[PDB]
Amino acid sequence: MASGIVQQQNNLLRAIEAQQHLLQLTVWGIKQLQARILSGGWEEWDKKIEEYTKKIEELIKKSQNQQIDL
Amino acid sequence: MASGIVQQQNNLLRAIEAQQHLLQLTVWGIKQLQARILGGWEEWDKKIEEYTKKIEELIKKSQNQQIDL
Amino acid sequence: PMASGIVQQQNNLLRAIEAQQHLLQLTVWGIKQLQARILSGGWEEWDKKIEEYTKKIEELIKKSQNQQIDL
Repeated sequence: MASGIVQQQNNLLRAIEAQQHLLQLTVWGIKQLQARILSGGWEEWDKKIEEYTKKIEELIKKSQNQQIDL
Repeated sequence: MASGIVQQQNNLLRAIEAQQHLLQLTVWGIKQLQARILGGWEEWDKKIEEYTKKIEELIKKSQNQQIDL
Repeated sequence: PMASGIVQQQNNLLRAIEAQQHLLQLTVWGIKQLQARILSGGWEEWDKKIEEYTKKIEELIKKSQNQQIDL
């Protein structure tokens, strides 16, 4: 039971990690399309993207560190 | 250590919350680019809202139960 | 801290991840639709990598489902 729960936590984190890598790709796609515009809130959007990207990366790192905190 | 397992459940949830914020930022980005146009987009709005409502419900459920732990 | 409580919540986290995955696939649809308007380069490789990780997380989701049943 205890090992199964831990194993499930490990599985969930990996799904989250894979979700994030999948998020990184979607962000690239939007920024690539936005770069075509030569002629509106993107500068604030850019900062929020950087904001939550870092926050997620820390939470993933924190989750990884928790695996050895027993 | 069952003090870490509760903590790890909290960590995953927070990561999920933050990834939901990032997802919503991507939705805004798509809608911005889409607004520069002029099928699908009306239905796309409906399904974006639908699953956003579904995620927000599951997060609330997970948050409350995180406290019961 | 009942073990059934953690297991219960792990089910929700999994359901949340599954729902967020469906939301993400809806965003991929939106991007590809806008990208299709380009007639002028990363996008062929972008498709390959969206494809690669979509399958990868789906494996992890399926693996999480079968673990959830073993709990």
